[PDB]
Amino acid sequence: NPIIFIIILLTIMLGTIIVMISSHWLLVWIGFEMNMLAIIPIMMKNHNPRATEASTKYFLTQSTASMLLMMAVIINLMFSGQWTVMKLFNPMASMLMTMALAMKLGMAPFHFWVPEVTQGIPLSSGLILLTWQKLAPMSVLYQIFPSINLNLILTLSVLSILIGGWGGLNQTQLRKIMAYSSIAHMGWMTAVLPYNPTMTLLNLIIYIIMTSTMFTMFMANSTTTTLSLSHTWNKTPIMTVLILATLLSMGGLPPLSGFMPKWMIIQEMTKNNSIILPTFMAITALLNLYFYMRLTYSTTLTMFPSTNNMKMKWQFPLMKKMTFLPTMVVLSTMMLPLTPMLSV
Amino acid sequence: QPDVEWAEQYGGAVMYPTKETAHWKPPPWNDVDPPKDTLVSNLTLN
Amino acid sequence: XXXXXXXXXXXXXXXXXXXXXXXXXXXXXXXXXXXXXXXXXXXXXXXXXXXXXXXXXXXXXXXXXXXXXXXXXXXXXXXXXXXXXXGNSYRLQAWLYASRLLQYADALEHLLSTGQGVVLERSIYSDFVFLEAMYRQGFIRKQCVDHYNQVKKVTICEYLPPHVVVYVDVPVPEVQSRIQKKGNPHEMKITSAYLQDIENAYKGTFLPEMSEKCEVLQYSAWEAQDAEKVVEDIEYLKYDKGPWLDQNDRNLHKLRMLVQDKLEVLNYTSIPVFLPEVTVGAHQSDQVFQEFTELPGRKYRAGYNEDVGDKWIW
Amino acid sequence: XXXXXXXXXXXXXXXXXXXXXXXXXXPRLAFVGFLGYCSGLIDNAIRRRPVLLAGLHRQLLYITSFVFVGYYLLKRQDYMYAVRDHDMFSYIKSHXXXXXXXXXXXXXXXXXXX
Amino acid sequence: LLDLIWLEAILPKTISLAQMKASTLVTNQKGLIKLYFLSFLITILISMILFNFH
Amino acid sequence: MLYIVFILSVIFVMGFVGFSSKPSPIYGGLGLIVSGGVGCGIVLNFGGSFLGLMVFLIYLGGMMVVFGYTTAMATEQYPEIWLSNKAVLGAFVTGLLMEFFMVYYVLKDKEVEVVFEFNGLGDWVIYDTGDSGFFSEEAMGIAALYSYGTWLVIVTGWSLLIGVVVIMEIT
Amino acid sequence: NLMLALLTNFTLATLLVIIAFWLPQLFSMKFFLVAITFLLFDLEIALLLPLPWASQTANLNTMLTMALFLIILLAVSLAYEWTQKGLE
Amino acid sequence: AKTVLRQYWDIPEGTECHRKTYATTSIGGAAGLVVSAYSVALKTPTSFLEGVARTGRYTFTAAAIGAIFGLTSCISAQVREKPDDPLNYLIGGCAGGLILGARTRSYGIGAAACAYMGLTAALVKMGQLEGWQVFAEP
Amino acid sequence: QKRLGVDLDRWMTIQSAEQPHKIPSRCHAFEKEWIECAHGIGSIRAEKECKIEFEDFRECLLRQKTMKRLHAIRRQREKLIKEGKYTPP
Amino acid sequence: SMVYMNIMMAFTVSLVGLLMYRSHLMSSLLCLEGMMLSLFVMAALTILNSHFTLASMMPIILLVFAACEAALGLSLLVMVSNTYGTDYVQNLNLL
Repeated sequence: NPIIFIIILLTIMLGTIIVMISSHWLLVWIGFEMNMLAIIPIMMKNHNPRATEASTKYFLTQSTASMLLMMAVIINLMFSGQWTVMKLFNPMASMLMTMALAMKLGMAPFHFWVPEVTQGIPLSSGLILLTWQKLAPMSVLYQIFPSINLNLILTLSVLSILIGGWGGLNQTQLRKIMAYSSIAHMGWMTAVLPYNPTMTLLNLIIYIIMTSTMFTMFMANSTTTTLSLSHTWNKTPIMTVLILATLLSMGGLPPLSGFMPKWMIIQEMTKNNSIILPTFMAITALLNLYFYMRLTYSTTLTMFPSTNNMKMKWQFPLMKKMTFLPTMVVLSTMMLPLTPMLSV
Repeated sequence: QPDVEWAEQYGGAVMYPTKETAHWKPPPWNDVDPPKDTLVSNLTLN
Repeated sequence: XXXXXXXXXXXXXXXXXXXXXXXXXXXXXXXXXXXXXXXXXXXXXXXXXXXXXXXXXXXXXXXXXXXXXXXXXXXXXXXXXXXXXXGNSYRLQAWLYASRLLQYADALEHLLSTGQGVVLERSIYSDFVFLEAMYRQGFIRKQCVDHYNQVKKVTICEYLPPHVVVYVDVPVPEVQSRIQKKGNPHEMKITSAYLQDIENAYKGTFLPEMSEKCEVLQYSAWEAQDAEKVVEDIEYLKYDKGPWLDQNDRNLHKLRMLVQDKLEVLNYTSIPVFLPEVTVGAHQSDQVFQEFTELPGRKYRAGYNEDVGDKWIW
Repeated sequence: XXXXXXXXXXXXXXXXXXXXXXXXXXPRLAFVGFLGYCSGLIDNAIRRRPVLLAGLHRQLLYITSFVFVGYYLLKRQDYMYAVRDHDMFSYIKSHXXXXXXXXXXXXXXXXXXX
Repeated sequence: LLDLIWLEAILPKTISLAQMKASTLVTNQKGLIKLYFLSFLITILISMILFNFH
Repeated sequence: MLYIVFILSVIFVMGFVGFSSKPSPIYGGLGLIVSGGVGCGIVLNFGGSFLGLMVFLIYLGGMMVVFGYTTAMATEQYPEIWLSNKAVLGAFVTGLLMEFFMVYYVLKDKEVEVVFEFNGLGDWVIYDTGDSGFFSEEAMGIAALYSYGTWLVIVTGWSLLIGVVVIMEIT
Repeated sequence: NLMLALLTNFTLATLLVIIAFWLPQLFSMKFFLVAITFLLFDLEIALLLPLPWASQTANLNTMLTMALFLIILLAVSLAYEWTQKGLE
Repeated sequence: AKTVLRQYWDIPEGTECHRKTYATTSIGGAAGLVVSAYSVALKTPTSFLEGVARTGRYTFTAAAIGAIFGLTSCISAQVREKPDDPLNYLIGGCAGGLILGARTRSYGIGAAACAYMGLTAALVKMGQLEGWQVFAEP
Repeated sequence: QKRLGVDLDRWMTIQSAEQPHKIPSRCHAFEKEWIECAHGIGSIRAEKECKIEFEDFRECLLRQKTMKRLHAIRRQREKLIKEGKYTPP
Repeated sequence: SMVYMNIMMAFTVSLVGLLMYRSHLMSSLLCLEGMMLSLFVMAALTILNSHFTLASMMPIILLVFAACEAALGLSLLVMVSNTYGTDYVQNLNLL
């Protein structure tokens, strides 16, 4: 992977632009497929028996998913006629459309591939791309948020934090914990879509920055809880303070930036006379915190992972924005109260 | 202080001891190598 | 970001008389060490043999760390009078394997960037011979061997070429008499069973090395100490069927990135698995980290350091 | 308002309406500027360098980048809150029937005991 | 009885039952793409029959 | 005699049953030739000279021919009878009975449907198209043009550059 | 009729098989890369198929820059086939 | 179906409960079939002989919870006055969680979480007033 | 669209547009009604004023209202077996 | 209306075919072709009966992209048979 690897990475960047700037329903289908043909090579890279299994599981669960989207595109020719990504019109078309989006974002009945795909990547650079790919179908949902029946969108949000809040408890694999942290945060994504379109995109701004900081802290190789355990005493001790700060912000805690999306999600929902649904969102949010709480015990507690082998030489990773973005990820509570309006 | 016995509880296996699925072994440190053999390798003709 | 579009590229200005040579597995007595120094007539660079203080030989700044600062309970003289239960035994050998792997990465980095022939004294494909000889006698437990094999499968496979030129020396069974005649008094009075097993394990190490189609030349004690004979034999013999002949664009670029950084190469070397002869105690690790930070060598680390260099603030 | 009706879609800042006047040396800008300095303190924690405060002088790049982006980000904040209020006041003026006024009363309220 | 056991038994009550609910998601379904896709068959039927929407 | 397209639509579903059922990639592969070739007639009857023959050129004479290689490259297992296998015959019989039960309801015009839309008869109303255009006729008569849709040409060319580069890098 | 013309050829073809059947009584994955490139090129041919039938009403200056563009990238895909294809 | 759920709210306005008990079985039965459908993904041994066995234990018990809940609510309504109360459904909620201890010989679990199940069942009829809304638009 | 196109235009997506030839769409008479109704923001968001014009547009593509009408005539013609039935064509 | 009633039923059979798996992996990619074949008939008839002229090019573009997923995803199938013996959905390592 020499110069052309950047070009392969550029087509994912350009692929989302096609989805972003679009008016035609077949144009976004092209935009989704621009990502399909360009993530798989980075999913493989070194060629491993675990990588072959992950890439096939990533393909089959996602290519069939986009094929359900094309049905809803063709129902938009049978009914309502026009090829515009403004409204879905038909309730018959929306049922197949929302489920196709749930296969990438809703996750509540389509989570199954995520913990196996995220674990299957041999490299840390591939972990960023799956948290960046979720930006693409969110642009579609922001365009067609009316007309779609709320009874079978909010079920994809309520159930997702339940399975996300239980699915990380029996996991020691560091990639797997972050895989279920996606599904847990995706419930908050598919909740603001029926109740006020703004702050839904800001939820991405908080999430993507917070997740990109997380994996770049794991540039010093760690794949399990026990491998991230040997970091405070043997490796760099000051580095684990930033891992602590990012993990505390991942769960809902006020002096950190991660509580600031959770503000407006409940605020806009309570304005629409709904109290019984946002209550369930807050109790299930506690279950999300528990995974980060156990993972902060690799940074706070002793835990005895000393080992005979010791590193003396200074570490030099990639670190693209692993210094500027964690400062925004640790503290942005006072910095961003009126910034909800600035995004959209 | 936490010792080596405490680290073995949070060691790479299942986080939570397995109820039914315990046959699944831990993955390798830097991407697992699968089957070296189980291949044809070079054809023979009469 | 890695630059490959620039003038600096793999395979260019290399390969033509730049292949690595290794003189490894030649009993307890250093007989291969003397012949390797004279073998650097055709080769550009020659590397020293790795010991306990081999990783800290260069590392940060000139001088090596003193006793406890480098590794807790690690001495070559201590292994001569080896004691069972609470001591060195295995953790010295695990440090010895990690040190040889680290210097191999830098020698390969010296080979890939600017094509120069580097000769290494005792490679990473020779440490298993040194371990198995001690395993035959009651010194190392069975569980520690499984810890060694787990590191063996991960670290070796990441590096593409083993060695192009291999020199294996098989001496007389009366090699202990030559070791007694040597200047070192601490190295003397070593077990004869361990030295005999080291020659036996080396016989089952040269054959798998030849099975991977690597060029190997055998030399006796009478054939030893020759500069003209060794140089002419390596030059005449052509490299064929070996795994060194790989892809110039894809394979050579990937191996160069792993060898460039010292921390990246030793990242898989540290195992998450706990062992009694591996020092797991965090209480001793906290005191050792405090002393290393207080040391005038690295302290703040990476280029800029107070009361050692200090050129500019920006 | 979320959807554009009068405002132009996809803008660098605003450009359609420029008259608002951005804040000069604001307390809000100082906090973003503090985070720019704070990012230039924890960068030496990642790459081990002597002194977080008195180390490398590439910190000026980190402070300026947070100020420059932050000034544009706060300019949109003042713009979007103005449009939100502008459409709100226009809704009352045009309809009139939706809004009701009530002033001066003498209503009885239940008193609490103990 | 009270100040250490019964008055405490409000949050350990929502830990002992919470960990039982936690084990029914993590250790449940021992791998297999087969099993996860069998569950997706039901999810479409819930949205069509069990929940009245189109 | 009365219907033209309606008979071909039944054979279209008939070939598709060997996909929900699992008759191995050999016999399952044969289904796409049967369903594809008859499937062209469904497209051709309402019009489309170019687009009707594109199925023969790409879907039939390109797509499945590459799939002919992969069956020999991976999982050949010497082709077997798709009747002796358990649950395969059960999936095949239940697959046809979901559609053939609806065929019986076509008689007496109206048929019961899961969807809200009614079927009725529609024989002369099946085409639902007048003469209208004469010279350079049909919407599919000039189906593809490089003009107007200039952006679509660039991205299709870009995506086909990706395929050649990527698949070469995997192997 | 097209249906009557096609079916007559196949029914006579089936009859020739029965004559011989009834009357008398007493590995390598390098091939795959060639097959894939066939499919990927033919799709570029599929986009370049309309040219003689399309260019009749549309403007020539708008088409000229776009028509050649597909063939240029079709040569760039073959230019990637020169940087070590294999022994095939 | 939501039309089945809407029928549940109309009956308790009067006094009749003979048709209310028949309607409660369809609510608990259909909800039990959802959990029964996901249990197929656990890989059932053999075919049909053990496949029905797993579906049988889940659906029959879940329908029993709803059926007793419908019965106990009407007994509590006929005895004494008061049409609808959260205290009235709390007694009925306890009886629904009581039969979970009959599933396995352990006496607890269902009886241990009887107050937990009874409170959650009461919360459903807490939202009969305008104060509680599960899903809202404005 | 989440991000709109500025200056350069690449659309030709919606019904009733500048066609490839001079030939017009089959439903072009009903296509113009839906565009002229929903050109304002407070028409499709409300979706009450354009209810009449959309149903006539729905009648063009699906032809469901005409299909049910022709169904009644064809059934009654079949119902008149061994009875008085009209024949002229 | 009448013709659309059968091909929508043909679409649901091809949809279930994607969601069904028994040992073989090749069926899914065969069903992906069938799904795009059923969508091709549905798209063509709507433009052919209700004339558009400009929009008749859209299924021709759809025909091209149908093969793109059925080749680049099909290429991954061969890579499974290089690592493993034969292609099986039953043969997976990821958890």
